[PDB]
Amino acid sequence: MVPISPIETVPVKLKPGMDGPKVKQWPLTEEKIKALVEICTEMEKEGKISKIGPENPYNTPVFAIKKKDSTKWRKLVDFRELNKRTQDFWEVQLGIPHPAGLKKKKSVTVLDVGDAYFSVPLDEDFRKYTAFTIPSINNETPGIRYQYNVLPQGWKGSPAIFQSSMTKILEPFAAQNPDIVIYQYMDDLYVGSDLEIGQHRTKIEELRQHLLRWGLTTPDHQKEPPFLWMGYELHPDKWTVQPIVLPEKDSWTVNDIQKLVGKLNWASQIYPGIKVRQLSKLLRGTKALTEVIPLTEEAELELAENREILKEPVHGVYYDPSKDLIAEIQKQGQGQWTYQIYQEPFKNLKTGKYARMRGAHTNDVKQLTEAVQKITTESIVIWGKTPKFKLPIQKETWETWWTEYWQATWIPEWEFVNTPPLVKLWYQLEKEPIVGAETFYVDGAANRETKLGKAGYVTNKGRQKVVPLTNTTNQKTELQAIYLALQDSGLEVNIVTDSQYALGIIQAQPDKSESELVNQIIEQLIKKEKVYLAWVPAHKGIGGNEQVD
Amino acid sequence: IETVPVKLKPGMDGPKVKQWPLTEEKIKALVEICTEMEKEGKISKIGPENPYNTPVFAIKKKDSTKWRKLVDFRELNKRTQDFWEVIPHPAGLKKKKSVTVLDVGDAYFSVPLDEDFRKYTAFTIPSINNETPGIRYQYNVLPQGWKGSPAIFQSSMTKILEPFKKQNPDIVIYQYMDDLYVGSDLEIGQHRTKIEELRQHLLRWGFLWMGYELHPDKWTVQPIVLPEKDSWTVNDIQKLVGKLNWASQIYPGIKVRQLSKLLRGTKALTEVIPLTEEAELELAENREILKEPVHGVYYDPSKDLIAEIQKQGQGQWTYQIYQEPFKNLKTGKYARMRGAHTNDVKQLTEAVQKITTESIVIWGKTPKFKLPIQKETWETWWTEYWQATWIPEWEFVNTPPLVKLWYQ
Ligand SMILES: Cc1cc2cc(C#N)cn2c(C)c1Nc1ccnc(Nc2ccc(C#N)cc2)n1
Ligand SMILES: [Mg+2]
Ligand SMILES: [Mg+2]
Ligand SMILES: [Mg+2]
Ligand SMILES: [Mg+2]
Repeated sequence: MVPISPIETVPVKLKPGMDGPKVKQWPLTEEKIKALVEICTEMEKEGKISKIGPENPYNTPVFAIKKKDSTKWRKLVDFRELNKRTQDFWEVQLGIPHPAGLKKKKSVTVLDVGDAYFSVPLDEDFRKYTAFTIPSINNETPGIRYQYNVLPQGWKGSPAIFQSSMTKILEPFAAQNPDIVIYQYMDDLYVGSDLEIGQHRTKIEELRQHLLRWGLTTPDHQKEPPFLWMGYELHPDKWTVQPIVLPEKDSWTVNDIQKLVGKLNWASQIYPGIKVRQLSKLLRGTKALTEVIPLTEEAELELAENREILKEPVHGVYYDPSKDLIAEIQKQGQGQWTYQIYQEPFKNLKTGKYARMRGAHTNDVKQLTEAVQKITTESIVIWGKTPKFKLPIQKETWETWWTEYWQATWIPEWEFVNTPPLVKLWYQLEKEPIVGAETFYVDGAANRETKLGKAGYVTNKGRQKVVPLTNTTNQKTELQAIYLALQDSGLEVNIVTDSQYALGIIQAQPDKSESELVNQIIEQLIKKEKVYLAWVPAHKGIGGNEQVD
Repeated sequence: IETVPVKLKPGMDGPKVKQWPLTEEKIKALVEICTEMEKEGKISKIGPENPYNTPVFAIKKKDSTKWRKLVDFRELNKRTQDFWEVIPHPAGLKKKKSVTVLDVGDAYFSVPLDEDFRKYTAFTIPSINNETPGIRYQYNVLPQGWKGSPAIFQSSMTKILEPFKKQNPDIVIYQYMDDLYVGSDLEIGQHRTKIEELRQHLLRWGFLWMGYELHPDKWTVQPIVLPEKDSWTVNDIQKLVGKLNWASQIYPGIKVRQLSKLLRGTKALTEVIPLTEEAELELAENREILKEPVHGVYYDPSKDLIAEIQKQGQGQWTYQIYQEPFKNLKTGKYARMRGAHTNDVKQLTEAVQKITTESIVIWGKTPKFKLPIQKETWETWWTEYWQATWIPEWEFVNTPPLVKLWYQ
């Protein structure tokens, strides 16, 4: 007898104030009962479970199901109730690795630890809560009562406790072998390295011995590269997404489009330049999966371009920590941005995209900024560092923008790449009033009940306009007043408004907007040489005139 | 040697707060520091049965090459029971000529933590690309940055400093979180020697060698001022009237009528308007009113302090601390260039730290900030520039305020 180290149990409690499960065992067929008796006899013999006396009040339902194997029975304990009453655990499975962060490995071996799973003991004081009952033949005897001594399949705490026990066991082996990597997924251990295959198989045997010290046996594998893992294909020197197939359809429902957008989003992390906007714009205000939605021409074009990008396999390379990280961004239009992250030119570690946030007004520079922050954050997650940026914006443009912008804003180290369309500032307001330029005092108002209103201006040269408006509001008429002033002035103009709303919008410097009015104003601004916008308080007896009702 | 029992507030579980992405260097730093702390029994490894988490990162404090672990305990702190010693905070601290800030946090590590509360201090050192399980720890002792640490350690601290306080009766000592604020009116060199006396006094009785020197008596504030001009344009008068209208929400007697009478008629913005006598008198009277303090301004310890910051351009920032709107407890301005000339966010982060420091000295707590920045930008970059061992609360303002104009 070679003494094996015990695996320390994890103390487990029920959620506070909650008791164990008490759930009636279902009636089962005589066949299923005999099957369950046999299975549980084997399990008991292996030490996985133990017969318990009448004292234990707790119960969890057990089921017998025809196995995935053609001839066999399988035991299914249904732990939903116990799971509801079981404490939350630390879940280490959160935030899965991204393949673009992995390092290339000369060899990667798989080791089945499935047997090690049942070597993991369940906390003694918690075992009673796992009690279950095999119903007796014809209900004429007490059912056979069992409880688990090991982590039960389907129980809430089993994956986290398994993982943490395995990690704790592997820690000294990993730390004393820095030239390999070890990763645990399901019932498998994966061991990569760059060593010669002899030295590699050696380290593997050493690992099997190390595991043996806890009495953990490995089968001495079916799985080999490429690995299909969490939606990817991992190869020794390269990775990609599992095949992306865009279905042919004469018609699309909401569900079809959702699935399509999901495939496209998943593909976008490697296939460069994927666009989802025109396809996603169909999905808003539906909620009915079966509802057939006709595709717009724009959606059709987007889908076609996607099909073209997806026509043949693309691969990302892995991360080399000795080389710098570079991120490059392009504007695709309609609030869509796309990016590539690489180290050596033309070999992408990964790709991606950014959609503008839902909002009333926006501009290209803000969007580029957001894309930069997103890429920065993802990059710190994946590589632990910020990439060098290549951006379609001139240094001078950025300088002007952030120096004059009312908000603090920043972009990490970056350089201009000249690849149209370039991001630019479309208009720039004046900081001081313009000498020689006509001064327009604007105002607007609307009756809240009738929704009748007026917008207009009076200037220093005696120029004047008042336009009557129907179906409008105060804010709309203030904007419309400014629009009129822009429309009717020369290339240089001073505009005086009392509207805090309009000033609030314009000082945000949008180059685009949901409101067609704001859009028209922006077009006007673009056409101007110089615009000074001044605000005054309303109702103070200033040259801004009502006049407008 | 004996742990004081600690509990959370009734009806509240421990914090579960996601660890945010950390850079490679911060991760290495935290692994070294935490390895040493584990060897020193300050922290212990924990298992999956501890669901709780508090975020962690590392900072380099003022003029030092050594990383310092920083836990963001804000959630735990608001969830932690109010500890009532049964402090009024010193009013004389801000009146002293020089205040030196010392990092006394290390001391906390000498007092064991209540067992049943330890689980709530759980934190994670993440791995790059989550390729290895995050290293999980909890605190065996009073952690730096936790609300309960100064409250618990207070009895020890007062006893440690009895000789120094008794023999230096005019020196004002205040403790906030990990920091010791020592004010005195002495000469700067003599001051530094007395501070050194205090830190050796601490070393004897159990990185405190650093110091941060503030001169509260030199804190400038910001009364409202109006322009003095020989010739006023229409634009000048419009801006003046806007500003006075804004001041009238604060100061009762502000009048714009006569000044407004110059803005009747539609005139070129750059045209010069001679002031009438009634207008000049109105201006003079307004100027007088603005020299008086604001009516009905009081601090209430039961209420939040609120801080607003405006970017004025060219590295200049204005700020206001208040509890109620248009009742300003303090206003200020920073023209400071500290290593930040090309970086807005670094500037803002330093402004936030300075304002928080001032707020701690004056009222003994920290304001909730309203930051002129997008959430994503701030959240991405602020930990890179953070030098302070506490952290305040903040929100974000996405609509440009008009008030910027009026604060300069
Ligand atoms: C060893 C490792 C293996 C592994 C198998 C699966 C699955 N299924 C998932 N794994 C993870 C996540 C690992 N962990 C790490 C850690 C560092 N670098 C790599 N690089 C790397 C390179 C090539 C391949 C291939 N083929 C696989 C990993 N992997
Ligand atoms: Mg009978
Ligand atoms: Mg494909
Ligand atoms: Mg008006
Ligand atoms: Mg960063």
